[PDB]
Amino acid sequence: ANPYERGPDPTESSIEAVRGPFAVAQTTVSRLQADGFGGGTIYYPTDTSQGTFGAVAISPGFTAGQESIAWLGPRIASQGFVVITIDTITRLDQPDSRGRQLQAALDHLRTNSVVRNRIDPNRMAVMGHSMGGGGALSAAANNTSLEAAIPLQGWHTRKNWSSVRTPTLVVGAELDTIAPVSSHSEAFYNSLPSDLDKAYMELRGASHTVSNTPDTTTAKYSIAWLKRFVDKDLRYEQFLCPAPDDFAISEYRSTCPFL
Repeated sequence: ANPYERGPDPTESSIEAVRGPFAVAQTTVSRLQADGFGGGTIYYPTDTSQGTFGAVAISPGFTAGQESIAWLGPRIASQGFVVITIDTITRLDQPDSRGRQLQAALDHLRTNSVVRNRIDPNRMAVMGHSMGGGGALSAAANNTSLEAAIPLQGWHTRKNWSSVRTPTLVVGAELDTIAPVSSHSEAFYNSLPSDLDKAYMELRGASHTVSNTPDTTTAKYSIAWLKRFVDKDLRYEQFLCPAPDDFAISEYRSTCPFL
């Protein structure tokens, strides 16, 4: 058996859920307490009876606060993850700095008494929007032990990601004019190793700012990806392979099967 499985057997509806199977609580990390990032909020399951959980750090993009990604916090954590949504040190931080801050936010979780006994420190992931998604890729390139990476409309000047060894779901917005998929998202996907477990999911009609308010497609497939790779949870392969059928996805590419 897989000792990392948490929660009831899934369905498409369970991964679409705004509130997942786990009740969640939250704790604030002040800027002063946050070594190497701008503070944040940690969302976590309060039920400890199924074991420890993997951890996820999420960064906003250029000019943006934690509030632009906050909705992902409880929506993902309630599926069985400890999730920290960060503020960056400054609103103008670039992608590589954001990648350092994502790693610093994960590292913080190991030290914070409210959650350190709730995490499996070996099973961690990074996500982010815009330059924060560039940051997620940078963090993965710097730490091949990360179990998943999910850039959402990622922006980066670095286009070649051949050194990444972390399963990566690249979420593009079809009509993105800030981080256009042809030169950002889908170029990143194409330069990830061909033998990596990876997928490219393009959101039909979406603008760059799609991740700044709730988007069910983004949440459901982020949850499925995190389950499949952070928890090695084979119950979630069904949602990723073969390609998802949602209208909201204009294009899907992957290295399925991952099994």
